[PDB]
Amino acid sequence: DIFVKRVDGLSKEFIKGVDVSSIIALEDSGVKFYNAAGKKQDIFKTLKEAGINYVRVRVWNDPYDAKGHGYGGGNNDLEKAIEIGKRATASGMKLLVDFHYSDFWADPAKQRPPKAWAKLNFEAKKKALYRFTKESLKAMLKEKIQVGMVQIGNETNGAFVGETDWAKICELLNAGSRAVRETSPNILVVLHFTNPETPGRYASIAKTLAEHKVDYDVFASSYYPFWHGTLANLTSVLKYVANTYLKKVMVAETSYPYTTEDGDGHENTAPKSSGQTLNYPITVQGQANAIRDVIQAVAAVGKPGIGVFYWEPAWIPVGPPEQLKQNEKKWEKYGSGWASSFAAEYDPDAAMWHGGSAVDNQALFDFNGRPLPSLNVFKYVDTG
Amino acid sequence: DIFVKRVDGLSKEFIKGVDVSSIIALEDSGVKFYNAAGKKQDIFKTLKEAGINYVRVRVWNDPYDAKGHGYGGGNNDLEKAIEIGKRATASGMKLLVDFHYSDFWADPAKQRPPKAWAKLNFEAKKKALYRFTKESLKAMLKEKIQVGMVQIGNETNGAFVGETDWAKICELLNAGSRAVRETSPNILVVLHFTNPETPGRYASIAKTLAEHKVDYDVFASSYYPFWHGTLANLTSVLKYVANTYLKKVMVAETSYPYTTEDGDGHENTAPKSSGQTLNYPITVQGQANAIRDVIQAVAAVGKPGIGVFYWEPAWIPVGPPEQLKQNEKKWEKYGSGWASSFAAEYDPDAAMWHGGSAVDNQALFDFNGRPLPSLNVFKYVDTG
Amino acid sequence: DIFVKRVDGLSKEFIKGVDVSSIIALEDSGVKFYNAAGKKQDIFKTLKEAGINYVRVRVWNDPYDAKGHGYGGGNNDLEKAIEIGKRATASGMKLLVDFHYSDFWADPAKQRPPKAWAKLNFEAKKKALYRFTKESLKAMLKEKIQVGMVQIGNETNGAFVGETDWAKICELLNAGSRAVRETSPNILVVLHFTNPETPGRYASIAKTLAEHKVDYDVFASSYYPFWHGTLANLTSVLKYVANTYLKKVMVAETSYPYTTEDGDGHENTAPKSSGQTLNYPITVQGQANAIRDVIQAVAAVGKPGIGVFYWEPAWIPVGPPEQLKQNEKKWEKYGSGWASSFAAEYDPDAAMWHGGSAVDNQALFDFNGRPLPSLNVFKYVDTG
Ligand SMILES: [Ca+2]
Ligand SMILES: [Ca+2]
Ligand SMILES: [Ca+2]
Repeated sequence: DIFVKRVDGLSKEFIKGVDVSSIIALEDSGVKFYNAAGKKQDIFKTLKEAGINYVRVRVWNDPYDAKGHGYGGGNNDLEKAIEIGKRATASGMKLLVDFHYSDFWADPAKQRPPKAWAKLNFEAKKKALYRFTKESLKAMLKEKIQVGMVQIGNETNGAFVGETDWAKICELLNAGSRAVRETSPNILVVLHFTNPETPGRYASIAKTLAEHKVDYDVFASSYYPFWHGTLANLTSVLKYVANTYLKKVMVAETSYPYTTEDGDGHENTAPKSSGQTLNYPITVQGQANAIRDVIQAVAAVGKPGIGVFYWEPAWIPVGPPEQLKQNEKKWEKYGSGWASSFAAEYDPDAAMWHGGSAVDNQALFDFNGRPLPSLNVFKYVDTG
Repeated sequence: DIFVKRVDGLSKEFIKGVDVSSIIALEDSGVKFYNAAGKKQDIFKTLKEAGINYVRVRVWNDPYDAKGHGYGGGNNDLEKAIEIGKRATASGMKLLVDFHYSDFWADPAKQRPPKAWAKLNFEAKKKALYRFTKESLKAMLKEKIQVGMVQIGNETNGAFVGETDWAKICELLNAGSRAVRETSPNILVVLHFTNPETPGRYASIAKTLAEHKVDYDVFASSYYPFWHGTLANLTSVLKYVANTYLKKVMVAETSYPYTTEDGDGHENTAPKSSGQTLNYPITVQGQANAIRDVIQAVAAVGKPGIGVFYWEPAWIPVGPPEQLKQNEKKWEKYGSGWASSFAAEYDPDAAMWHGGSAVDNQALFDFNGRPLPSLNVFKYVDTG
Repeated sequence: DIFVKRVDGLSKEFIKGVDVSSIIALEDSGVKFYNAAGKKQDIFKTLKEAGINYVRVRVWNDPYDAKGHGYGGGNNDLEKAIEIGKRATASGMKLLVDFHYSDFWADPAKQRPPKAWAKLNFEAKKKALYRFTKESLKAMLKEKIQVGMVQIGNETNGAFVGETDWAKICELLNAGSRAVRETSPNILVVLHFTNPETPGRYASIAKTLAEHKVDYDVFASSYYPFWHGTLANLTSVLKYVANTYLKKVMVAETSYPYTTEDGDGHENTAPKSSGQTLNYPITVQGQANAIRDVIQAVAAVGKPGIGVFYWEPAWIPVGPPEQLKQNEKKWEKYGSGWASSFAAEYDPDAAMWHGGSAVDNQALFDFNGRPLPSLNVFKYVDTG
């Protein structure tokens, strides 16, 4: 059904990853994932057979409310990251721990401190970050999970644990790096930023990190093709950082839609008519070719370009769109949606738009759990 | 009811035109047009009387799905254009053939190649574009349609038939230009770009067209007053091109609302609270002054500024807003909407928002076919 | 409940003001205001006790339609301002008269001339602005009202009473200033602009005002923190104007939401996920810390910073949100909301969105009329 062009220069070690952080709560809500034949098959088995060497997991320090009701988004905590890393190691895939350093979503607008860290001074907030990182990674490695990468923040574009000063922000990053660097010399320290379209942003960030002597190994970028610029920019800006500051580069989040349809009753973020550059048809091929070309752009940077991660490759519907009341009840109980009512105290946007998945049409599996043909793009970049 | 300030510098042959491409789908759906007295009258009779010398038609190569179902938007093909061009030529009106070179709406965001050309290579695309242009213009000429202009694309702001490369785009542009130039030395070659407000865009576009040696006679702009900036800009950016690159200039699309109301039950594009600069009142007089002032801005270029086309002056409601279900039938069955469901395969936006006209409140005819007093702006710009 | 950080630089006569222009229509809709103990108490008493020293009122020349149906927004006229100002002076508060010189909302996009002045020529409009200012302030001053401040226009960013030409704008500004100057030497002539984030804007405006010899005393800015940029911009740009042209600076409108929730059934204007910079929590404390921070940004200007006015601190709901049909009647028949259907003739945005309050979550009073802790920010800015 799907054919994609061969990407030139892919290493054998090129990181073909997926962030499946929603898996547990989907599974806690009775989602079932099959294979191409229609037989039940663990998503991580299917993922292996498709060529994926890596899994990315988000960790929130307390993604739950006062009475324990979960904020949503898969209620991603250490326990779920430990399960996912266990499941990922069994299937022969290395892990990336995306520490939000927040009790819920961290983006460029929302980089809130955890509730526990809210009342602390900059000095004490610095040591909790260090301890949280250290202790969390330590329990992970006790459960023999292969971590090749740890991320100090998610889209820390000018904010990080409540701080807007780059000087305070850099000091916080080095605390995470120190924990990582003490846990193992061979866990790469990843830094995550988005909006690569904005002119000069990635050059200025990289300077500011160098001027404030942050120890990082990978400068990572979100490149969602509908919001984050031309493919050429990605390669060029990523090249600058790697070539000028002798760092590695990779893409931490990409995704493209395969259907205009919604599978759960909660509006999905793309396609949309006004705010998004849609250069690839909204079909399963167009999806696959965007994943291909993002892999090419990272590759075209050079030996610096080391990988691409897809983001939520299976936030599939917990139920058909008609069964919304039933779906809502699942979303609230197990946080199988993007957010739940219980996040309204912590994330303003959740109060208004609590619900299900906004990415069920940008997943690489179909609404009923069987894999789409676009999931085979991670093999096809080496072949064609 | 309405008066307007005279425009100085209007040539006897100044192009006072309207793009009435919805007429056939509206007529097939039961919409009927009248005169000011109130008796039934063909829109081209009324239009001729109002002083219009030109009609503009859009041509999509196959504006239909596989089973023959129209994409909507008037289901505009060669056949509907030939009808319109004959009807126009009967009423003393020259025709402008706007080739989208797509199977649906072509805009800066969407320049999807025709389904047949989608699987072609660059060299074949270039050959088909020539042939389609030559054959299509030939059929019209055989029917003795008087064609004065042909557009090679619609708002080709850095896209054209699936191409984002200005070298490749100009090559494709020249293909059409050749067919026009072979058919007659007396059919002007219009090139259509939009967003005049953006600083430097029309100057850089014109430069690329000279560097890559494109043959065009007219540099056309879209100027909807709510989206595209000052009247002074339009005149200056169109003048620069005219005197620097020795080309003529015109406005190919302009519209303004006369009511805030919706007449068909599909949300209208303007007026809007957030995104639009509405400097004229949303009244029939406000409409008329907007048009007059866009006619003056073009005439303020001088002898290069050759005309103003109003876009969809008569996309009037196929049924009252309370007859929506009956309207949905006509919208789908006859293409009397902006897009039907059958475009969801080609246009992502159609699946989300299929339905009727969003420019019914910007028409120079009222909801029930009777010409508005603003239709005489084309008359009054000379008398005063 | 709430604490705030003290502000250094704070005169004894620093202006701690509120725009309570919605009060009569809300009171005319049975909205009732209480104290902190649940005991009915005039809003102006509670306002006085909270540290507030100033009230701002908005004057529309005819906030009503043809048949006397009020446009909305508090149906604010000279009579309502004389009531509000009277009640202001009784509770020890000086007044600011914001003249929109429009029959409804005056903003950067909408600066419509009053209906009576709409058919007038430029010169007649200058006398009419002058008489209106003179006679309106004369009636006020005959009722004991202490006017310390008169504002000529509301956010006159390139448009004022119908004119988009800075030359004609300035002449009109000098018309009102004269009548204030002719009313009393001590009343302060305020000029009001918004979007300070845009680079160059306030410095540009300030030259034009000086180059065209406008008599003003205060350069006033709108600073809503979710749309208008950094606090350092506010201080910088206000500093520059005040130090470069020897004027005074102040913030005339600022506000921040205390709840995600709506109280009256009409969508509120912030918080919003899609397009705003919310850097304070959507809680009463975050509200309080925002107001403090805009006081410190004005304070940081120097002695030029003369105060900050909170906007509509009490546009609380007429009735709980489920009571929508019953609410509409009050909004429509008392102008208890931002606009009513009768305004659709004058302001297009009213046709689409006529209704109730979009600031009810940004009020310093709760949904049931009791003060919120943040209303005491004006006390705590000197204490801590
Ligand atoms: Ca969904
Ligand atoms: Ca409509
Ligand atoms: Ca409301």
